Amino acid sequence: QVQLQESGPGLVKPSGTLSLTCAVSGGSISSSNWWSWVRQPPGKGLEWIGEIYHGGSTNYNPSLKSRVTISVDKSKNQFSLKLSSVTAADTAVYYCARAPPYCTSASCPDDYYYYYMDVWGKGTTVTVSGASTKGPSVFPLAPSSKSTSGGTAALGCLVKDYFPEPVTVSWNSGALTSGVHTFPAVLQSSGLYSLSSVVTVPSSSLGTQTYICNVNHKPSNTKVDKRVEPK
Amino acid sequence: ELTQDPAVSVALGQTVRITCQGDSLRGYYASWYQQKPGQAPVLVIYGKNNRPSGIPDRFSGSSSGNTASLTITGAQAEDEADYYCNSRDSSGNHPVVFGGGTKLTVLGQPKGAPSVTLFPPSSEELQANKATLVCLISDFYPGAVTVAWKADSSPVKAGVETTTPSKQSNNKYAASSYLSLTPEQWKSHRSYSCQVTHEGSTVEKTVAPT
Repeated sequence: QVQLQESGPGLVKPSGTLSLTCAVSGGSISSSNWWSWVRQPPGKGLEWIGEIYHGGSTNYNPSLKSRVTISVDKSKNQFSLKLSSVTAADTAVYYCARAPPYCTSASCPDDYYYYYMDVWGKGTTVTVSGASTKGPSVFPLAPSSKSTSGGTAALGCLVKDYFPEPVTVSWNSGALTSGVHTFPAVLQSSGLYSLSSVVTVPSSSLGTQTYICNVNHKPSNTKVDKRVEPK
Repeated sequence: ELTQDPAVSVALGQTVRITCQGDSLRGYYASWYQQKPGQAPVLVIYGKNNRPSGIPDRFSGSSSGNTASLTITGAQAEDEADYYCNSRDSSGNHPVVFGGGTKLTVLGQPKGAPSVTLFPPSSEELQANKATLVCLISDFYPGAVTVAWKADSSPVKAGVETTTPSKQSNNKYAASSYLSLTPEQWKSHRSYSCQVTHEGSTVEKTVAPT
């Protein structure tokens, strides 16, 4: 029941060093497992970065070998990735993952230790840019009669003018997920992003239940909990 | 290296085979990964033909020589996704190699009209001396839409920003369009409208300062 969570800086300057951490829960790093990294550039396919064993042994993608270092920390129960001399090509979503012990070479006595990655993290978005980071301004999208349709009503949160991607939004600290729809952001003319998140709710619950959108913009270390109330 | 078709279609309830071809598959037990938009990859087949516990039995795998295959029997709507094959190369220290990916379109899904909600600028934003109209568009299929804006009954194109559609979890599509105004423009007008055109029909919502 291993679960993995990535943690990284969001923005990294050109020629700088990317640094990422993966926290391991529901399992121990001090076990036969290949703790691994994979990335996914926007709109493209998956690319293996490397893997590490808890004793220290690593294997890297030969096209990243000269820039990548993967490390493990048994006390904190986490492993990590460093990618130096980053450029725009290194802009991608970075996933940590777990691979069981494997033996794929033809010199292996056993052939049933297949190689695969069964557990994946949620991924973390890294952007390589000389522009500066900017946190969002959050505004409530209040419910009213012109957002109510029959027994259903809409309310939401507007998240304006942030950089870089991404922003994630939850409602009532995770205690509300039915009816939640966070829309993909728009890239405005200024180079900044904006998105909205909306929840459809029974219109008899307007004014009888509290609605709070939890906006997180990790690249600027900004969280905003916004109270949404009827007009 | 490791080649697969980038695009493959299948009709609902029918069977589809997704192939992966390359010299690294010789003597190797491939694995296969499913990815939906906005989500991490999920292992669907490992060791040539084994399924993890949570994967439906309609997924299966095979391989011979340099070619491996993922088969979905009686494909369902929730199988619409990108699929990647995986191997480790037989040279060097055996680095991991991903196929380029196959996008699986599942045909015969129900069309849908767009659901349009239009929000006026919030009191808080106006008091911050800005004004944004927010037109939220969801649950349309296919995912092609155009959006026009009206000030009273006149067209307005200044200050419009509109996303490209994105795939929802129910395989329908979503989009949004923002109209930027000044607070004095918003409070003095009669109304503002968002017009959403989809498959020959138009949905228009209207809000007014009050």
